[PDB]
Amino acid sequence: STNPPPPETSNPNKPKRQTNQLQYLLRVVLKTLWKHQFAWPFQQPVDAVKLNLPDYYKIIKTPMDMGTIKKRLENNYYWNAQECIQDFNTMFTNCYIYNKPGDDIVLMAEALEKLFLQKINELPT
Ligand SMILES: Cc1noc(N)c1-c1ccccc1
Repeated sequence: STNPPPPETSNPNKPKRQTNQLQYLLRVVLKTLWKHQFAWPFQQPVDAVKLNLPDYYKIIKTPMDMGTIKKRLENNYYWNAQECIQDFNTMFTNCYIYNKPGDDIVLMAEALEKLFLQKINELPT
């Protein structure tokens, strides 16, 4: 089954913004999570062809991944931290929707989500 086009990482109709919190989400939150041993499945859009998940995009209609989020942050695509946080949460939720409790990929998402929540608990002012 085909992959859809990946989510946009720029949008000229959308206003950009740089905030201390968005800087921090890239420099600290994203870039540290990225180095985690369980980060690799989330560093690019789900390749449903390669992974032999032909029903992935029949189920997941708002795909998200850290590769896309990283590019969005580097673009200053977001208006605020909450928009970016929402993308992280979409990424985790997608994983829990498509997969089942106890699955290896779910254990990976669960661990990353905990680390993510740990790091966004306190943001710059
Ligand atoms: C990401 C993701 N979301 O659902 C999966 N099965 C995966 C995945 C699982 C194993 C390797 C790579 C990706």
